[PDB]
Amino acid sequence: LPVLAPVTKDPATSLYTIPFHDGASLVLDVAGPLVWSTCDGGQPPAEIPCSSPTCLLANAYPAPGCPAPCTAYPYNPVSGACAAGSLSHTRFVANTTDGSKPVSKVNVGVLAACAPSKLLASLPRGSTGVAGLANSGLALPAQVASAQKVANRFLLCLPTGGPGVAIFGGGPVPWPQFTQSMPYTPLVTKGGSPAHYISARSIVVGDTRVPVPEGALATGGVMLSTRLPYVLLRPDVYRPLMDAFTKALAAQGAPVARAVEAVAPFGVCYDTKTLGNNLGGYAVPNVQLGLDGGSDWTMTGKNSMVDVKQGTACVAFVEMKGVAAGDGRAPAVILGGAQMEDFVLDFDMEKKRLGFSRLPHFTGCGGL
Amino acid sequence: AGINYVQNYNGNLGDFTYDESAGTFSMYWEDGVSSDFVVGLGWTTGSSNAITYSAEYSASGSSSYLAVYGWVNYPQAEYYIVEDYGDYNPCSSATSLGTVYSDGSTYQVCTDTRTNEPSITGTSTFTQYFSVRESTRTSGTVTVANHFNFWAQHGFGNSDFNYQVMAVEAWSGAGSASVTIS
Repeated sequence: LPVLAPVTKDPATSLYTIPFHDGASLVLDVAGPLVWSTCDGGQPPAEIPCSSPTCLLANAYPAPGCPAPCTAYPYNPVSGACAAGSLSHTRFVANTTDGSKPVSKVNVGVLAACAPSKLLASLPRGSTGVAGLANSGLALPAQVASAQKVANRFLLCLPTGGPGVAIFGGGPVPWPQFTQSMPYTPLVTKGGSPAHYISARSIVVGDTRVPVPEGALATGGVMLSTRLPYVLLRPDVYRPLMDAFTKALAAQGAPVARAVEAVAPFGVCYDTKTLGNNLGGYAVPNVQLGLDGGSDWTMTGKNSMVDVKQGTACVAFVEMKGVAAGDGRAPAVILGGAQMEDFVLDFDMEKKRLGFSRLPHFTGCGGL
Repeated sequence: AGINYVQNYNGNLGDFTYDESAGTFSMYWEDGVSSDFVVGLGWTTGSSNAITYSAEYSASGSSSYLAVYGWVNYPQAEYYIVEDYGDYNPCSSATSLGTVYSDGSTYQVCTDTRTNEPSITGTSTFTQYFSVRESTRTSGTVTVANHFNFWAQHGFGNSDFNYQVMAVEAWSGAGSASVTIS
């Protein structure tokens, strides 16, 4: 049977974790190719020479600050820090499931890189590493698929709070009351990256398509990420999308939206006393990505605004740094954690497609 | 009392029409919806007044509710008294509080905690209450006081109401509704 773990959104870091074993948790990194943790004895180095297929695979996607028995280079996806580590046998201890509820305890053997404790900085308290959920052979979903004899496919239901859901191994998508009409869009494999990409052909703010340059939105132009809570936008998309958003927001006897000094890392922030609300969250312009397949990925206030401190909420679209406007090697859009929250997401790397069911307002991933 | 409040969350996903003075609204979504809407009519401030309604409600092909819908300010709560529904019964998933009998049927009662979710005061943690009619119907009188009194045994404020409407909600599939609140 597929393997089920509960997902926690850590309040301090906004990162999502699952229990791994021994009260240790791992951070879900949907663009990460490795599982890595700190280790002690009883995670002994595997019998893996550095010319074998497994070792070259473990080093297939070197992190920027890292060139090249086996030694892999685990990467902290928040700080960008990396370090040399050995591959070792470890246990992923969870439950099986016949849908969404636990059935039996299960202990799944997986290969993880053993990282030094310094690599834990910027991760949640109680986390000992990172669970990579990218499309590559040593990521957690692929390893669960081979060890538990289930599908190379996983489901995420990331919570805003309370326990969400991660299921590794496929089967029918649970909660048909919410997912029976689940839309799908193709997963696009990009050269040199294990990450999950999809294709948006349009972006709409309110009911009005955002004018983007020709070719700006391309095949595989939207990446998925759990590293940040907000969306990153390449500059050529950032400018027209933010201008459309701020103009529409400004045009809504209640207070009129009032901009305030930005709180890093955000660029555009508002006095929360000047924002309304509705059943989707803050009453700000809806944003939709029209995806290949004909369905839209929707953002409402709960997805497009981040509460940063008392009195201030920031727009969850942040301009990429170090990427020129119109640079097709970079994604146009990187969706983040708060835009995936309260969606049931079916990452099917066998059929190469992503199912995305936004839950209706009266429910959510937490407690599902 | 006379209608003074229009509930319109994503009414634009179908054809929402209403007339506050006549107490009527209709919502057609026969082309289907792929997002959640909640539409209806009622009052800026709810009360324990009985609500009498008549409806044509066709939702066999939809995940949908026909329900009294509203909020309580404190303790913060979202609630539904579901008179009829489509392909999903909302007390299947939730913590049971037993039953309450009102207006000719047993209702199943359930509750849930809603953590860090949208509310009438922004992102919040609050309680949700459902009463779901066992013998579904599309017209009658809802003696809301009977529901509110029972939920008050389980944390419902039963006072300090925010808005309260007769509503149609759907988030999948296709259907139609026409409602009169007498």
